[PDB]
Amino acid sequence: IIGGEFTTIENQPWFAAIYRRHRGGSVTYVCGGSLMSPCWVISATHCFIDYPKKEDYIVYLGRSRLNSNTQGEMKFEVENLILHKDYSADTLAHHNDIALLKIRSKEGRCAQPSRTIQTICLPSMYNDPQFGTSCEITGFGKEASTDYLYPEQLKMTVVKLISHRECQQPHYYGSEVTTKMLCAADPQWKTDSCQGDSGGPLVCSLQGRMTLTGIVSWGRGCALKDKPGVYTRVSHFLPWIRSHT
Amino acid sequence: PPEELKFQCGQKT
Ligand SMILES: Cc1cc(I)c(O)c(C(=O)Nc2ccc(C(=N)N)c(Cl)c2)c1
Repeated sequence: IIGGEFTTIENQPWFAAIYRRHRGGSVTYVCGGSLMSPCWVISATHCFIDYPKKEDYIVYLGRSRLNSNTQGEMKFEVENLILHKDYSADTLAHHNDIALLKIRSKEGRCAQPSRTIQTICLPSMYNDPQFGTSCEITGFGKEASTDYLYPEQLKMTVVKLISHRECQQPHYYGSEVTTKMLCAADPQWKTDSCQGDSGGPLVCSLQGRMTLTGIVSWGRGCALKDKPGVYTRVSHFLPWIRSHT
Repeated sequence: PPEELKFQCGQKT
């Protein structure tokens, strides 16, 4: 996240950190995700597409730091890794960029609630906040586009949703943005999601609940003027989510 | 009653 503040998992208890094992010994961060129900985390298919080997990923809940442990964190293996079959990537956009990971611990259980682990709500079919709503994004992604490392502390920031009309202006993303995407930016193009934030949540209040309105998907640069962050529009995938969970 | 019921989506504690 470019801008924002550092936070702790208590402020985003549904955030999931996904890592990959290289049996040479290292475990590297891949993407973020969000806990939907005790056994399911949702992220982005582009995070897994290149290495769909579920056995090589580890999912952690209750984590405030990237490589050090947080007291209360829970570690899970991926029992099922569902990627969207119509996932496509083009010159910028990723279409149908949503993925589901069914998690299981070594004891064979799913997540348990704690002050650091909570689920986030799903919107109702095709229901979104209106553009102008301020939503927050969280993640361990880059703080500057030129960095090659990720922060160790979790960060969060606020962005506002903008209209498709505005995001589809030729000088923004044109028709790269579809109705199955949402665009969010900071009025001053100062804070935004960046590399490493993929898979994470765009949370907005909807009907009184903190709802998972988007999944960090793609963007040109990070915090670039007229280059919003594009998120998968969760509200438009509810049938898909329900069919697999 | 079973742990799961304690999840309240959207709540921070
Ligand atoms: C190779 C790679 C890997 C990961 I994981 C990414 O998140 C990205 C990436 O470009 N993420 C990325 C970068 C910028 C933005 C933005 N808001 N402008 C967004 Cl949504 C996502 C790239």
